Amino acid sequence: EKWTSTAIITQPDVGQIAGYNNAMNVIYGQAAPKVSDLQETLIGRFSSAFSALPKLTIEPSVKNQQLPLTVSYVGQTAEGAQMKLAQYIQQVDDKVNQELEKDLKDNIALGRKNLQDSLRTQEVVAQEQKDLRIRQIQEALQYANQAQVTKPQVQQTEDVTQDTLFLLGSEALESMIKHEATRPLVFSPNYYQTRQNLLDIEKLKFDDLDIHAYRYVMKPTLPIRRD
Amino acid sequence: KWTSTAIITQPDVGQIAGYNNAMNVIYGQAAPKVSDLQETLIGRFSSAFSALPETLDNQEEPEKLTIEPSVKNQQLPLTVSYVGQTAEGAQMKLAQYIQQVDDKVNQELEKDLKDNIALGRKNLQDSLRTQEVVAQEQKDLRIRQIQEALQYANQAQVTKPQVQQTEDVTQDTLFLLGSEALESMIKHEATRPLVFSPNYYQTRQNLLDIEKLKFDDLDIHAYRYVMKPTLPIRRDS
Amino acid sequence: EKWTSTAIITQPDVGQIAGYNNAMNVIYGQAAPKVSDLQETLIGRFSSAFSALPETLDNQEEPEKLTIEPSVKNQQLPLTVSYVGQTAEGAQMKLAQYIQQVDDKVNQELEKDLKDNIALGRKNLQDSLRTQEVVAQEQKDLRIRQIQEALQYANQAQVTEDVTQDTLFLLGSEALESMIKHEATRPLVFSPNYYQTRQNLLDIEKLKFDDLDIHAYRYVMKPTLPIRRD
Ligand SMILES: [Cl-]
Ligand SMILES: [Mg+2]
Repeated sequence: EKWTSTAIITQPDVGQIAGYNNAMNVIYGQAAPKVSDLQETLIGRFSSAFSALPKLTIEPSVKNQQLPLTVSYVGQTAEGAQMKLAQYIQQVDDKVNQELEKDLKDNIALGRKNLQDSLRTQEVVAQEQKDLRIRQIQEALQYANQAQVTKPQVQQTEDVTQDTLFLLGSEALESMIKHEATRPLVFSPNYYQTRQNLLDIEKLKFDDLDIHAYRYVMKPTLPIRRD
Repeated sequence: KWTSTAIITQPDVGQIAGYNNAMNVIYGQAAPKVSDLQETLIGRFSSAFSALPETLDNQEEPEKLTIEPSVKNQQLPLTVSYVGQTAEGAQMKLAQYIQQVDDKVNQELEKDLKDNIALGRKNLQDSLRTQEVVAQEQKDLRIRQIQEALQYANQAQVTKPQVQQTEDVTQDTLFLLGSEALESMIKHEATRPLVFSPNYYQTRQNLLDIEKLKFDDLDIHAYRYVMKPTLPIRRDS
Repeated sequence: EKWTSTAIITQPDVGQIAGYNNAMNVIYGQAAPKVSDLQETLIGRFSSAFSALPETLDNQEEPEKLTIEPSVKNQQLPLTVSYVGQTAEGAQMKLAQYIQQVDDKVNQELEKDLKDNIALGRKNLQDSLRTQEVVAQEQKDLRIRQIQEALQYANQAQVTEDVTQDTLFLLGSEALESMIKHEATRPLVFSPNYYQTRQNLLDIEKLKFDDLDIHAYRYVMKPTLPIRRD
């Protein structure tokens, strides 16, 4: 005795995908895939996983149309065939959800690393620049004292450079040395952006986003008669 | 006995203009091309329709309803067919099943639009927030630099500006503005405007425009008739 | 009795399409569809219209047999159209007439499509001008606030080309007060892109359907004259 249960599935909705898509935009920004590309990626991952299970069937519902897909199972009873089809759909859904959990955490790790490497480099540079400028201020103070330049001798600010700092006068130069510790670090234009981007990536968690690789057009049927 | 046929294809750019405008407003450059939306909409209609051939067959008295491409190896247009008992009945039931699907798809589209609006808003609010944090951190750095320069201006005992010509001031040349102007910059720290990229203003306005979107305003069509359900002049075979 | 006339049609060639592709590039710029995508769009619209005729010609008092099929086993294009006539001259004549009839309906559909695309391209360029206008206003609004802040610093000492938020006060309170009157009446400053968008909108207004010689198909094989009846 043979009973066939049928279901029609298609790509998941933007609502079902919103969390993964948001996570992808937080990690990749403009380089993140379009919502429609993610939908196609997921139903493809689901279809390929179903096809490699390896009696069930997976075929396009309309000839020459990629979507939707008709899934079928031949059981011993109408209730069993329906049950087993829904179970196999859930089983595939979970395998795809697991391979999505891995890929996202790998992308988060790649994201975190590149951003921490970028911040570290910019921090080292900003400190080395502060350190050099301090040595330059220390050197300029010796020149200002020799030359008896106590008050600033600046007419145009452009005149003041890393090599003409003594023009600021020994009084202000001493103050700059005395107050070195509280002199702020100056970072490359994107530092703060990079640091905020990293904070937002750390806020991501797969458990928050309940992602689905498919959507039901028609749930598994209860066959009225046998084949 | 009697077959009623209809031919349906993707909606026209005119029929889709509203949904495409809503999509453009939500995603900007990331929005799908007009031709991709047309395929998505006929895709959503045909997918919903494909449940009916299966459901109508799994009845006590099975009904025959078909959805196939009109020309072999061509995705569009699609031929929808219904086998009825009478000519008037076959036509009536085909049009009813097309209307039934049309209603379900309109509801799916209403939910889709609000889901996309929610996603678009999240992305734009995340963008504005980030940009605001950056602009504040940049302002905060400048105030710290002014605070440091005020200590130098006081030690050098320079109260009035010391400079005639000045393009820009640096950490080392700020004290030349004098302790009087530097104190004023600190006392008014709060009212110093934040400086944002031109993208910021685009993003903020784009968020305002998303809030203006309403489903009832957009007359959306998921298909276009090539041929409405026929009235068969004679029975089959 | 029965005579079969056959024709093979396919997508329009790159020369037949040059004008429609030139109009689409005026409307969408770089966002305009690839020439091969336009070809498929035009043949798609022709074959869709044609696909009604087999059904409608059969559902007549006196049924007529017209068929559309792909000419090549696993190819979308070209398409083979067949008509069964009563006479040899008639089958061929009626096939060519039905191809012309579809060609006329599709030309009307294309005229409506061009105006729908012109409306969409208009909307996108007018939306672009409006955001550039919002940005230019927000920039003007920020500049007035920066000068207002600098005026507070100037009032704490000063009275009398490239300036910053920190060096504006050096222009003196007198000059700064004047700017709050001047810059507030000073017209908006837009990117050269703004005037270019206005130019692209002017070029869309110059588009006319009668100017572009539009073809939705191309003959591979014109309707045949059958040698002997069915
Ligand atoms: Cl002084
Ligand atoms: Mg910013």
